[PDB]
Amino acid sequence: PANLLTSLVRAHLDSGPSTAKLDYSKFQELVLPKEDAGDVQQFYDLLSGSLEVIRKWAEKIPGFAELSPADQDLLLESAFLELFILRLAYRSKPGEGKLIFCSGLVLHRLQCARGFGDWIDSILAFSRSLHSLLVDVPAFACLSALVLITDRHGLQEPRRVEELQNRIASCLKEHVAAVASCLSRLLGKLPELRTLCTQGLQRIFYLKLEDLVPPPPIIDKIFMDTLPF
Repeated sequence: PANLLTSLVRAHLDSGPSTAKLDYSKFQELVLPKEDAGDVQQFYDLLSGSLEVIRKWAEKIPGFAELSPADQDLLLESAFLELFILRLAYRSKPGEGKLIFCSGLVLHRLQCARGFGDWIDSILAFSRSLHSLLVDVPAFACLSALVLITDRHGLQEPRRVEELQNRIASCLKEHVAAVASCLSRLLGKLPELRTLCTQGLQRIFYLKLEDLVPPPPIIDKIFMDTLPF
């Protein structure tokens, strides 16, 4: 409620690194000298490292594991990119151009530019926007989940998904009160995140075109399954 809020916060905090487990051993703000294979492999590796994490996170959202297994998979697949972006934007420090990934790895914007292309700048723009509204951890823990638990084409039980969504929206609304002016400002971030998911699909397309390094099968599936055509 309640305990829902608590369960949500706990799932969120368990899915990321501790401030103590941040890894700076590879961080370099200075880069010497377009995409090569090393950049493309790291792009896919960073994407890949979120998917087991985001899957273990979702399993801990109360109600999620009692959606049908096919609806679990569809929701995870459809939201992966958005969740990767949102959690990265929240985690990172755009004032310093610092990306912090869910493994604890810290990289500088220009260590990532080659692999990600312009998308990483747009992610950084979203991150500074997200930071300006100072979303506290409980609110974020709800928002995150609402990105996952939302209508998608092909759901077997769209109403049960809608029920769990309303439960989470309800939980969020209250928390914001306990602390929809600044709520609808919050929810205003979700459409922008969609637009960022698109830029991500555009980047994967370009790299599949380029074909230096192939995408790993499960990223490829997400790409193929999320093309609505």
